[PDB]
Amino acid sequence: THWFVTQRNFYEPQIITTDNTFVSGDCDVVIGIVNNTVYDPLQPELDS
Amino acid sequence: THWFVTQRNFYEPQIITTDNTFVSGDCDVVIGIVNNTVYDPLQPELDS
Ligand SMILES: *[C@@H]1O[C@H](CO)[C@@H](O[C@@H]2O[C@H](CO)[C@@H](O)[C@H](O)[C@H]2NC(C)=O)[C@H](O)[C@H]1NC(C)=O
Ligand SMILES: *[C@@H]1O[C@H](CO)[C@@H](O[C@@H]2O[C@H](CO)[C@@H](O)[C@H](O)[C@H]2NC(C)=O)[C@H](O)[C@H]1NC(C)=O
Ligand SMILES: *[C@@H]1O[C@H](CO)[C@@H](O)[C@H](O)[C@H]1NC(C)=O
Repeated sequence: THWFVTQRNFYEPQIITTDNTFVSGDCDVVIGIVNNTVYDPLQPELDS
Repeated sequence: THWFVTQRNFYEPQIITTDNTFVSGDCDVVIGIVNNTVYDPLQPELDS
């Protein structure tokens, strides 16, 4: 149901965050791309 | 005109940002240092 990022030698899922991913390009030129949400922890801090 | 940071084996320029850099010392003990401006995306996030 959810998506996580983990290492390739031990199972240790983490929730997707901007600190864990690297952004580049557009959503057209990648085969097999899947859609989900990339979170941002700074928004609650800014709103508070 | 502009200064970028890129990898060594494939030309892919990224905009100079405080996330890509690392701070140490002052501007007197490095030969060939160059004046420029290091941007910061935190200010628009915390202001706008
Ligand atoms: C993104 O998720 C959606 C929903 O599953 C997929 O469907 C398309 O999404 C884009 C933008 O998210 C829309 O512009 C299209 O109209 C959607 N097509 C539909 C609903 O048939 C999409 O495949 C996912 N991936 C991308 C890259 O959009
Ligand atoms: C470019 O960098 C040099 C050295 O970092 C600057 O030279 C110094 O500038 C300060 C004030 O900006 C002065 O107080 C010093 O006397 C200057 N020293 C020398 C040896 O010139 C220079 O001003 C910088 N230029 C710009 C446009 O920022
Ligand atoms: C390269 O050599 C020139 C000599 O004309 C000098 O002015 C310049 O500072 C040198 N650049 C570096 C990075 O040392």
